[PDB]
Parts: sequence; C-alpha cells; structure tokens
Amino acid sequence: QQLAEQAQNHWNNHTQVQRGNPVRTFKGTDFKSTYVEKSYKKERAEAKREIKLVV
Amino acid sequence: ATVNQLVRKPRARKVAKSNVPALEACPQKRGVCTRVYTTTPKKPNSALRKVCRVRLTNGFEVTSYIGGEGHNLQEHSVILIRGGRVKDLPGVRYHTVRGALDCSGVKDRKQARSKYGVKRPKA
RNA sequence: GAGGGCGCUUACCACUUUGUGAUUCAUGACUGGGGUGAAGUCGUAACAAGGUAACCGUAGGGGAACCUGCGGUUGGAUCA
RNA sequence: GUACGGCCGCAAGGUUAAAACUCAAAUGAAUUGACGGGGGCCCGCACAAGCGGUGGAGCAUGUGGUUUAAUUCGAUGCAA
RNA sequence: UACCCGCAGAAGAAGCACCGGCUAACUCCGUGCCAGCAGCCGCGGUAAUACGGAGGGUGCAAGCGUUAAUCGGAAUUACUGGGCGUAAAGCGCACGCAGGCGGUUUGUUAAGUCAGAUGUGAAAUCCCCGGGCUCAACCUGGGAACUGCAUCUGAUACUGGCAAGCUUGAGUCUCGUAGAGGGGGGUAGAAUUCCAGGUGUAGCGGUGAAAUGCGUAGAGAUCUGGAGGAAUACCGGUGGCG
RNA sequence: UUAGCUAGUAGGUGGGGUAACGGCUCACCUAGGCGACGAUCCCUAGCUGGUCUGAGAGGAUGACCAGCCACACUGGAACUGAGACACGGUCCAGACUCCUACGGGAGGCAGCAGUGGGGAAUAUUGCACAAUGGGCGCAAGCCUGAUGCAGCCAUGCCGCG
Ligand SMILES: [Mg+2]
Ligand SMILES: [Mg+2]
Ligand SMILES: [Mg+2]
Ligand SMILES: [Mg+2]
Ligand SMILES: [Mg+2]
Ligand SMILES: [Mg+2]
Ligand SMILES: [Mg+2]
Ligand SMILES: [Mg+2]
Ligand SMILES: [Mg+2]
Ligand SMILES: [Mg+2]
Ligand SMILES: [Mg+2]
Ligand SMILES: [Mg+2]
Ligand SMILES: [Mg+2]
Ligand SMILES: [Mg+2]
Ligand SMILES: [Mg+2]
Ligand SMILES: [Mg+2]
Ligand SMILES: [Mg+2]
Ligand SMILES: [Mg+2]
Ligand SMILES: [Mg+2]
Ligand SMILES: [Mg+2]
Ligand SMILES: [Mg+2]
Ligand SMILES: [Mg+2]
Ligand SMILES: [Mg+2]
Ligand SMILES: [Mg+2]
Ligand SMILES: [Mg+2]
Ligand SMILES: [Mg+2]
Ligand SMILES: [Mg+2]
Ligand SMILES: [Mg+2]
Ligand SMILES: [Mg+2]
Ligand SMILES: [Mg+2]
Ligand SMILES: [Mg+2]
Ligand SMILES: [Mg+2]
Ligand SMILES: [Mg+2]
Ligand SMILES: [Mg+2]
Ligand SMILES: [Mg+2]
Ligand SMILES: [Mg+2]
Ligand SMILES: [Mg+2]
Ligand SMILES: [Mg+2]
Ligand SMILES: [Mg+2]
Ligand SMILES: [Mg+2]
Ligand SMILES: [Mg+2]
Ligand SMILES: [Mg+2]
Ligand SMILES: [Mg+2]
Ligand SMILES: [Mg+2]
Ligand SMILES: [Mg+2]
Ligand SMILES: [Mg+2]
Ligand SMILES: [Mg+2]
Ligand SMILES: [Mg+2]
Ligand SMILES: [Mg+2]
Ligand SMILES: [Mg+2]
Ligand SMILES: [Mg+2]
Repeated sequence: QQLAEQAQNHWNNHTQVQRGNPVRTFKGTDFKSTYVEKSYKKERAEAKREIKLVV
Repeated sequence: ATVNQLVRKPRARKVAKSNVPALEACPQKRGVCTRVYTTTPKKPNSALRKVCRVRLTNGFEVTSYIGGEGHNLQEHSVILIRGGRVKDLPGVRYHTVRGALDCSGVKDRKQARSKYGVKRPKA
C-alpha cells in the first residue's frame, strides 16, 4: 500500500513523458469521435431550405 | 369547459420554474471555482469544453461554462456567473462572465469584445 | 379622624424551565428504482403472420427482454 | 399513474397523487417507397431433368499474408 | 443661477452589437468535429456567408450588448377564447344527496335585470383639450374616466319568488307481446375420465420428425354395467335481453 | 397529500370595566358557535391608488409619489397625556457593545450623512432655513438632516452636439 501511494506521488513528481525512441508502436484509430450522424434528415433539410431561400 | 366546472375549480395555469435556479433571480452571482477542467460534450458535437465547478455565495455549487479562447481560471479563482445554457453540455446552465473579478478577457479578440471583457485596442 | 404613601400580600403576566408530541430542513452505512452518457456483454421481446398475432387486467414462473394460465380487445396478416 | 402521505384491503394490491432530473421532440392520420419467414400472377440454367466440371494433385496466373533494400501503384462482396 | 451678449478655432467630443435561417447586412484569410460558437435548429472532420482575424455592410448611438425578471407571442389553462373515437383527454356501469338547470298560462311581487337620479369612488396616474419651461422629458388648468358600491324613483320582456293553473315532459292504471334479464330448486341427452367385467392381441399415443409416457402384470380397440364432475352440439342468427 | 375546529368557546341574566357597544372581564344558566359557500392547520405576504405587459379580458406586480396599516435592538408592561402603551420618553427581562475604583452604570441610525458587513448592485459624514410646511412664541425670532438645494453615478426618460 505504501508503494502504491508512493507511486501516486511518483506520478505527482516526475510523471511527464520523455518523448523519444518509442519502445513499441500501436496502430489504432480512435479517441476523438466516430460519429457520422447518418440521419440526413436535418443536414439535407436545412440545405433544402437554404436553396429554396436563395433561388 | 363548462362554466360551473370552472366556477368550482378555475383554470389552473402552468406553474413555470426557472431554468437558472442557482442565480435566484439575480442577474449575476459571484462564486469560487472549486474545480477548473474540461469536459467532453455529448453527441453529435465533440470538443473539450472549458468549464468549472463553482461555489456561489448563496451556497449552491454549480457548473459554469468558460467562454472564449483560453483562460486564466484556476482553483479558488473568484468569478461571476451570469446564467445561460450550454446545450451540448448536460447540466451546465451558467456562463462565466469574462472580465469579472478574476477572469481576464480573451487575449487578442478584436470584435465582439464586450461579451468577453476586452478593452478597445489602442493604436 | 378621613385619606394618601411605603411596605407586605394575592391576581394577570414576559424571561426561563420541564416532559412529551408534531412538523420541516440537512445529513446517514446500506439499499430501490429512474434519467443521462459510451455503446461494451447476453439474448432478440415488439415492429411483416416480426417468424408463438399483439396488447389489456390478473396469477404464477424465469439471467433479461419476457414465458405460461383465465377472461377481454382488434389497436391482427392470410382465405387465391 | 411512480414515490411519499391519506382512505380501503386479510393479502395481492386498489384509489388519490406529486417532485427533482432529462429530451426537443413524443404523437395522430394519411402519402411515396422499400421490406415481409404476407397474398396473387409471370419470368431467369432458378430449381428440377441432364452433361461436364472446381475444390484433391503438379504446373501457370493473380491475390492475401509474410519477407526484403524494394518486393512500384491501382482493383479487393456479387460488380477485386 | 436661468437666460443674453462677445473671442478663437473644426477646434474638445463615436462606440457597441450583429451579418446561416429565424433577422436587416457577405467576402477573403487562419483552422480543420481542434480551437471554439450556440436563443431553437445547429455550425466545426480542408475551398466554413454560422468558429478567430480583416474588408465590407446592417441595426442601434452616448450609448450599445449580455444576463436577471414580468407580460406578450402562448387561443400553450381557451371567461372573452381550447379540446376529449384514434393525437393528452368520457369515470366500468348505474342509483342518488348537496349543486347547476328547467315544459307551458294568467296574475301578483320586483330579487336578479334595466332606465334615471343622489352620495361616493382622495390627490396624483392613464386618457382628452389647452398653458408654461427655446421643444421634449418635466411641470400644469379644465374635463372625461375611476368600468364599483349603497339609497331613492321608475320599467316588467326574461330569469327569480308567490298564488292559481294546463298537459305536450315525466309517472300511474287496463290488455297483451318478445326476450340466454336475475335468483332458487329439479331434471335430460351426448361426450370426457375412472372402476368392474367380456372379447381380443401387439402395439397405442404423439409430433415436422421423435422421444418421454401407456402396453404381454394384456394396452390401444370394441361391448356391457357402474360412479362422478362440468358445459349445454343442432336451434344459433352482424338474433335477443341486460 | 391540512377535515374537523372551538370551554370564555356561542348566547343569555346579573355584576364589573371602557371615552364608547361588546365575553372586554367575572359569576351563574343554557349547550351552543365555526366548517365543503373551505373551518382549522402549514407556507408565502404589508394593503391600496397604481406600475409593467396586453387589442381586450386578463397575467404579473405593489420601487418612487400619496392614503391606510404595522414596527422602533428582542420580549413584556404601563405612566404622563386630548392623543402613545410612545423611533431619538419610562420600568423590567434578554443578546450584544462600552465604562468601572468591580460596588455598579451607559447605549439602541428600520431619522440625515456615514462606517464595517452581506451582496451582481444602489450616492455626500455638503449648503440653507431664502421659499413651502411644522413646533413654541403677542411678536420679533429660535428650532426644523421635513423641505428647498447642491455633490456622485449614462440608472431611466427627454433634448442637443
Ligand atoms: Mg432538419
Ligand atoms: Mg411475442
Ligand atoms: Mg421477435
Ligand atoms: Mg421464435
Ligand atoms: Mg408474436
Ligand atoms: Mg403484434
Ligand atoms: Mg412458463
Ligand atoms: Mg400505486
Ligand atoms: Mg402512424
Ligand atoms: Mg412485398
Ligand atoms: Mg437442377
Ligand atoms: Mg488448393
Ligand atoms: Mg487443385
Ligand atoms: Mg500488388
Ligand atoms: Mg470477377
Ligand atoms: Mg461580426
Ligand atoms: Mg437576410
Ligand atoms: Mg458570434
Ligand atoms: Mg472535413
Ligand atoms: Mg477556409
Ligand atoms: Mg450567428
Ligand atoms: Mg393567455
Ligand atoms: Mg410567456
Ligand atoms: Mg388544443
Ligand atoms: Mg396511442
Ligand atoms: Mg388516447
Ligand atoms: Mg365508459
Ligand atoms: Mg319558465
Ligand atoms: Mg331591484
Ligand atoms: Mg342603475
Ligand atoms: Mg382620482
Ligand atoms: Mg407649449
Ligand atoms: Mg315570473
Ligand atoms: Mg287529460
Ligand atoms: Mg352585561
Ligand atoms: Mg414580510
Ligand atoms: Mg392576448
Ligand atoms: Mg420596546
Ligand atoms: Mg438594527
Ligand atoms: Mg397634551
Ligand atoms: Mg391618562
Ligand atoms: Mg404605536
Ligand atoms: Mg434612532
Ligand atoms: Mg441612513
Ligand atoms: Mg449616535
Ligand atoms: Mg458601505
Ligand atoms: Mg461584497
Ligand atoms: Mg462615497
Ligand atoms: Mg422654513
Ligand atoms: Mg437644533
Ligand atoms: Mg447624463
């Protein structure tokens, strides 16, 4: 338990990542958003209305 | 609909509650930033919206949006909240006033300055 | 002498005290469900006759949607 | 139609009946489609009836993968 | 002091919000679901009129925006002025007290109602016609209003009260008609299952197929007898009663 | 989702008390009184003229000015007085603050400025009694933070640059 809490303190002390020479690389693709909305009722309906307004 | 029915029991109108209950009908309220952080919006938006758990004077503890680009807010930063909902953030119903008591203005904003507490730049 | 005053005394009463209720605010181990999120696990209940027609009341059962019994409704397809 | 409270009930539960929180909808009817382990009619080497195949083998060829200094790039369901 | 006169010089004096739609006003650059915007819808993932900057423009102006709050728009509590078959909405049904409402004729009363008048409805405020601050704000004269209340006078169609009525509503009585309308007690026939026994023998039963199960301790099948419970084929009907 | 409440309670006779009627109080008698037309209990709240919005009806609202009410640190009480149960009067008790020689005493800005505080937020410790008004006075006149004015703030309206 003391080494666990001291590892928390180790993070608080010198956790910041030293960038250089990756030991291994992981090729994934995520971590922001994977959303297309797929519900082209709104997007095309506003476009519809805007085109009617312009023309 | 029948007039006797109304006489016995009148029209009970819609009672309506405020959607900014912490301000207690006050246009702005001072609060202390308990926590300053960023949170992910809900779908379909995506960002790291800047927000702060703030403890008002009236005792309430709410969560307040930090408008504008870049801020100096930290723990214990005394700020004002003004009400105003952030739709794409669940349970964030107050906007932090810029230029208000700790919250410095937006750095290098040249238009719509007043909503962010930025002075008129001098030539 | 009458009468007054002080004192004393009783009556009413505030502070305060006691006991016991009530009611409301906060809080509480643990717990019941609910909403939201990310969309992960098990199934696939409903939507077509959704592949066992669905639903309503009730009863019982079951990891879970549900399943089955009794009564009801059509807000059920097909009938060439 | 849930909690709490009240009334009722032997019980199951019934009745009265909120609030916080939350979404920008939810709904109803009809319309065009598509879809159906809905229905009807017709057709395709669709099945059936047949013939010979591929999958096994060696080789050619292309591809995936792997390897390399590079194994240039593209095609990558049917429709690479 | 108001106010008036004189001096010099354009001198001392313009910002805020917004420009996707709703909403008046569009382009480039930066950026790439990041940074960020947002009142709703929504923008942002490389040509962004929606983010940040510039140019332009638009609305406002010593203000301009944001926030808070009230009313509106919201006929979205519908008194004016909503709706309930399926969108939320008809109690499961009836009986019925209080309550609301009430067919038709005369007369009375005159409460409701109506006409007038009186007292009042403070002043300010709103509104109207004028006056004064150089105008306006502001001040201010008069009026109207204060939609109300009480008292008196009068009106009598309607509603109300009272008296009398009338039969069209409602109700009774007479004779019939149809009905699975309700309660009670009997009873009949078919069938199921069981029990007993007769014949009889190798399967029965079941499903899409099977197995569990019942059978040689004689099933299943067929016949007779017995017992018991429940529901009433046909009639039987988009027929009846409630 | 507060259904029962009420014993001086409701009434009466008599006595008392008030400036005055009265359960206002007392004795006794009666056994009443309130409540679905919402009694009672809980929450909120000063009321109004008005203000804002609205075509209107309504809805919200009750800052300023004016009428009424209630309160004067909190809880009581009376006294004087035509008038008070009395803001800058009195007595008592309490909390707080102050003085003390420790025995005991003092005070009340919700008057005007002002201070600390709370808050998103709201002004000067100004001039004057010259006008109006008030108290006293035969009168002069005295007093008057009412009031008339000035200061500060774009807080609103209006005007102008
Ligand atoms: Mg759309
Ligand atoms: Mg099912
Ligand atoms: Mg299914
Ligand atoms: Mg199935
Ligand atoms: Mg089914
Ligand atoms: Mg179904
Ligand atoms: Mg079962
Ligand atoms: Mg319940
Ligand atoms: Mg539909
Ligand atoms: Mg089809
Ligand atoms: Mg074939
Ligand atoms: Mg091979
Ligand atoms: Mg081969
Ligand atoms: Mg290749
Ligand atoms: Mg091919
Ligand atoms: Mg702009
Ligand atoms: Mg436009
Ligand atoms: Mg903007
Ligand atoms: Mg992109
Ligand atoms: Mg670009
Ligand atoms: Mg915009
Ligand atoms: Mg309305
Ligand atoms: Mg509104
Ligand atoms: Mg409607
Ligand atoms: Mg429905
Ligand atoms: Mg419905
Ligand atoms: Mg019904
Ligand atoms: Mg009549
Ligand atoms: Mg009359
Ligand atoms: Mg009249
Ligand atoms: Mg008046
Ligand atoms: Mg004039
Ligand atoms: Mg009459
Ligand atoms: Mg007759
Ligand atoms: Mg008496
Ligand atoms: Mg109060
Ligand atoms: Mg209106
Ligand atoms: Mg006192
Ligand atoms: Mg005080
Ligand atoms: Mg005197
Ligand atoms: Mg006296
Ligand atoms: Mg007094
Ligand atoms: Mg004082
Ligand atoms: Mg003061
Ligand atoms: Mg003093
Ligand atoms: Mg101060
Ligand atoms: Mg402060
Ligand atoms: Mg000052
Ligand atoms: Mg004077
Ligand atoms: Mg003096
Ligand atoms: Mg000014």
